[PDB]
Amino acid sequence: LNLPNLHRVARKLDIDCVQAITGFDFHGGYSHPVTDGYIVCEEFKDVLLTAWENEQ
Amino acid sequence: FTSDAKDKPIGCSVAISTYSMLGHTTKRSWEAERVMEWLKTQEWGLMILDEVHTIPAKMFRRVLTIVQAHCKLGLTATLVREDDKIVDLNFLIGPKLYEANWMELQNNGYIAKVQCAEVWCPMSPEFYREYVAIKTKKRILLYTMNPNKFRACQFLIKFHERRNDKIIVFADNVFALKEYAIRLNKPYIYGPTSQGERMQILQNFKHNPKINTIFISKVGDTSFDLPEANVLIQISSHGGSRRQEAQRLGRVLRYNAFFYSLVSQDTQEMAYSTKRQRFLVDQGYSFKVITKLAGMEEEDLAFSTKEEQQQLLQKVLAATDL
Amino acid sequence: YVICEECGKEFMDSYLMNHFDLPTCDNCRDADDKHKLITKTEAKQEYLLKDCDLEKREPPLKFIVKKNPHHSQWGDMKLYLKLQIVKRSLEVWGSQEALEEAKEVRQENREKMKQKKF
Amino acid sequence: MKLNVDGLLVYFPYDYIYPEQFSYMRELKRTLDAKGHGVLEMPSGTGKTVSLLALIMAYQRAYPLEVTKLIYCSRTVPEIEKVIEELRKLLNFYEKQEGEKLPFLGLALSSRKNLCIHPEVTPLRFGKDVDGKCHSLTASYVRAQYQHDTSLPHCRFYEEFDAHGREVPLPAGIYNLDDLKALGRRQGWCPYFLARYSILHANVVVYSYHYLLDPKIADLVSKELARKAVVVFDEAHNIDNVCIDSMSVNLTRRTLDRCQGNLETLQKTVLRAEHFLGFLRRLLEYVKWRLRVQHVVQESPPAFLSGLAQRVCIQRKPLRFCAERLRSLLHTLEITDLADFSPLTLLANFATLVSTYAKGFTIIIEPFDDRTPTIANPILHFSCMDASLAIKPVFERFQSVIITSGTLSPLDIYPKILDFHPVTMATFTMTLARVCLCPMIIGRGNDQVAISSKFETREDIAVIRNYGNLLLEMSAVVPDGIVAFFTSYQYMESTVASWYEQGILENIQRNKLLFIETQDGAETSVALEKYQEACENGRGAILLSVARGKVSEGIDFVHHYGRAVIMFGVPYVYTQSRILKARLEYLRDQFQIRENDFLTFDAMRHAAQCVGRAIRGKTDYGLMVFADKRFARGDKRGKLPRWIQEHLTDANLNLTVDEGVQVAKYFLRQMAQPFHR
DNA sequence: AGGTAGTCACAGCTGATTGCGCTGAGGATTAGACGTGC
DNA sequence: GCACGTCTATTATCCTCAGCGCAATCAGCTGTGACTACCT
Ligand code: SF4
Ligand SMILES: [Zn+2]
Repeated sequence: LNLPNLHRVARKLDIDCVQAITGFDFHGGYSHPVTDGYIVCEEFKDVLLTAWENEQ
Repeated sequence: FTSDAKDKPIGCSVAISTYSMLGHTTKRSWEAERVMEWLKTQEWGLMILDEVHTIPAKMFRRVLTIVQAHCKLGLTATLVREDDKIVDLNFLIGPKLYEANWMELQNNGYIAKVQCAEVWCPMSPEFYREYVAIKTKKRILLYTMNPNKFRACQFLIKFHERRNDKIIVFADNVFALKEYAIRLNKPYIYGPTSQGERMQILQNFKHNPKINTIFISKVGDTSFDLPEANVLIQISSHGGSRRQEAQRLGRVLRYNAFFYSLVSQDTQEMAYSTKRQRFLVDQGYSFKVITKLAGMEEEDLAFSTKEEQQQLLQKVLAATDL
Repeated sequence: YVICEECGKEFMDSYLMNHFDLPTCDNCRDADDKHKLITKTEAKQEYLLKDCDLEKREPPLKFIVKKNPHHSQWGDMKLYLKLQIVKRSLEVWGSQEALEEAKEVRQENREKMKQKKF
Repeated sequence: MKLNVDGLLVYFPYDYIYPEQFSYMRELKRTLDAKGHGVLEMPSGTGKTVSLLALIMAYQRAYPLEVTKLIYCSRTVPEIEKVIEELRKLLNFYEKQEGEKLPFLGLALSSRKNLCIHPEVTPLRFGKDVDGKCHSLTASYVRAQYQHDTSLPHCRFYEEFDAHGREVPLPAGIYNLDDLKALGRRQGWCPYFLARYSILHANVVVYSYHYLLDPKIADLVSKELARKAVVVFDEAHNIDNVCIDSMSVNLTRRTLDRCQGNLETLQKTVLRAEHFLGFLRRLLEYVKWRLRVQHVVQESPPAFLSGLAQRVCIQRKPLRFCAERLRSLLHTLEITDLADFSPLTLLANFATLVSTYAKGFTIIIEPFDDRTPTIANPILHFSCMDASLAIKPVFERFQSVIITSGTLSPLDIYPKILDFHPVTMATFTMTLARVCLCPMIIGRGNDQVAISSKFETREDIAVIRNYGNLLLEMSAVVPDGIVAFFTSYQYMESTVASWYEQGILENIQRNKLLFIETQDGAETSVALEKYQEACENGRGAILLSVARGKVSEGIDFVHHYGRAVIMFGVPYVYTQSRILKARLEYLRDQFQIRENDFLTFDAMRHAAQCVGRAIRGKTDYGLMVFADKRFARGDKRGKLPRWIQEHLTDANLNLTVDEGVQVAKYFLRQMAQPFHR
């Protein structure tokens, strides 16, 4: 799910939330992982979406 | 029992508290209410009152009737009071038992022989016109902020600091005291400053050679823990309170010391000073009159020229409290 | 043995009895709604109770100390039984009566003070 | 003299009695008449013991049936010897003022190393082997084989005591440890054995905490001595810590290596009952499994035995038979010495503890080491969590247990830290002709910046500069020694390194000598000796140490030694190692103790303990300063002992460095004048 | 001409409020190798 | 073949958020002295 501040909602709901890594950027002379959304369980996906909408 | 630490006053041998709390006319604190209920249920032996002179008040008298005690012992240093309510104190507590003879007390050397002084300063022309022009109680600041009295006070402060003497400067009308103290950049007690700031200022006042002079605004008119001082300079005190002047004189004794009173000529301050020294002359003190200060022009003092003296008029008339 | 006030079944030890001396078994423990626990500050704000009313008025009100999930090192939240807090508030202020007007006049005085400061 | 208490007269060696001593005697008599426990607080290390002993003797004389045995457990051996000599002085005074002897016996108990006469075991420095050698030289088998008079070297003190020392008693004459040794060597008897035979017919006896808090020896030393007895723990402000450490064990690679080395020898001796021979062999691998497991922490006090009953599938019952096996199987094997054998015994003790005591404990494993965290070091420590476990056997077997020390300011936390029912809540503040101490709290420095030892500001340059300036201008006003305490060794070394980096430490050096306390015992001892010899003359010196160090309580700064005691910040224990947090959680969910409240209590207890050692004796005087604004808050001032609270005026609670120096100068100037008695 | 009710300038006190201090957990951004001139 | 200028790089460290108890702050009352006006 590509939702900003989704981890904070998961933290308030005590739901596991892991950042998804799609690539690495070499800006600034160093390699930094690129995060694109968050990977959350499908079982909690429906509950998480409503909670994130309410939080927004 | 003063609602500050609450050191379990219930079940005590000797209890120490203050007025204005035993005679509350409003709702009292729950802990305070229980403590008062406990305290009003047993007899007391030798109820000791401090600063008994201000006992005959509207609420302080009933404090005697709100508690039960066998002997009521009152202690004070300045029994003089206006409104002739001292006669009431004869039956409120008891008769005047002992009256110390201050002259023989200081003759034994255990009380500092304070050389009382009453030195006045002429009114500057830039101030006297406004003093005689205004009558609606706005003249209090005028003779208070006399440039000549300011110069005399600064000269005395510098002279006594050059000889390393502790100085306490009493001054009512805290509005004047503001510009009186910030001009010399010296510590002053506005009075509603804090509890800590006053305590630390008075604590570092004594054991510090760098700073040895402070300004007090009617706060030192009671029994405090002020350290030993040798010079007292009072300016613009209350109207005719002999008690206040006697207390201020009491803050110096403990010619070891000497205190000065500055007044403005051709003003009500002359009559006030004359009528408020009649207690100390009965005590045996004599107020020498000083009209000239040696070396007034020897060094530079504030308000040397007329420009700042006339500039002071705008800021002293800027009150306009209407 | 202790008789539960809800079911009447005798029991020896229960969570409410150990922590709040409440004669209620764990079976009837409605900790979600009836036996809800609230923070000390929230109870003081809602019911206008003081520390003396919570620690000095008989009977003394016990509380449960629990860790703060938001921050570890801060003072842990003190949780009081809502039923006991309500009972103490009723005993102090009488009832759900004029205390309600009292909070209204308190906020009115707050508005008066702020406008006076302005 | 003869003090007339409300229902008795008590003889006192000193004619003059301070009001604090009289009030303390009043309260102690009230407690004794109340037949219950209690806690006390006195500010003087000296003068408390004499009053306690005098009141105890008076109560025994008045009520012989109510009190029969007295225990005066202390912290170390110097306290034992000083209380013994004080009791000797009291008895001599009573004899000279009365004229007749009394059948009262007083003895001091210590380790077998302290009480031994064999010159073949004194020179060695092995405290774990002296007892084993003593058991090997004389035991039940030695007594059995002495009938045939075998020609072999063995201890013979017991072989004479059992035939000559078991008949003659010692009804009168209080004997010190040296007196016991002299009597044993002149009579050819073992001092320990005669002490064991003489405790039954005795009036008073003194020893250390380890003989009562440790259950493995308290039962042997105190089983049916007296059902109705009085015990007192003087200087027991850290009773909780020693109680916790009593049931605390540690395991490392050395222990398991020693066990696997010695089990082969044990099996070789055996092949020269079977319920334990095969039982002991496979116990090592279960605990060595955690050695090969790279995990941060495992906590399962109830489930540890469940996991043990899975890898090897062993019943929990035979574990309870391990301890009783030690006195049964081992003596049959005829162990030559306890060397290379203690880890095997402690493993059995740990197994018995985890089998029996698992309700209020926790198992912790840590793969961390100092400066070498992860090479090979899984340390398993069965740390205790409740101080009530070590205190139940003394509360249930005694009547008037009294806890007194120089720092017991919060009287509401001790009764709930350990299961206790106080009836006293009594505190006493010493008074003299003049204020002997001038405590003050220094807040912001001359730069109007707080000097708090905050964790986020440990590396801050401004606070270190302010600390250095305070120590410099303070070192020039208080002479001949200043004792400074820091939060930790790491912070202390980081501060002194920063001071050395700047041109500031040289200014302190040219005023006073700087001595740094380290972990080395010999280095610390020589540093203390040179500090003392430098303070003897006019050179003056500074002793920098840590609040939680062995030097904080190991020495007392008597007058002319350390006139000033400086506290650089509130000493907070490190929250790491996952041991403090477990105790905090246990107190939170069991005794309803706030974590911050307990941390503040421990910090202030340590600070007061390390700051109150500068006043020993009425004539002694000293200065006490706290270099942290956090001390200014009431929540920490209230944790200070009452005898220091009244002298901490509100005037000096947040004053800067210059005014603090001025106050110190005035106090020292006014305290040098002669005073009368 | 004297007594009394207000009024005003400072000061004190006590009775509530009422922002501020206790620590750990979050989301932001110089050196190695190759082309080239001497 | 050697040294100098220039282009480019495959996961780490540092400024800001979150409930209760202690101290700061204001409202209300009073004292203390003088000032002032109206009535007996
Ligand atoms: S029996 Fe006594 S004298 Fe002999 S070795 Fe043991 S402690 Fe020493
Ligand atoms: Zn039920």
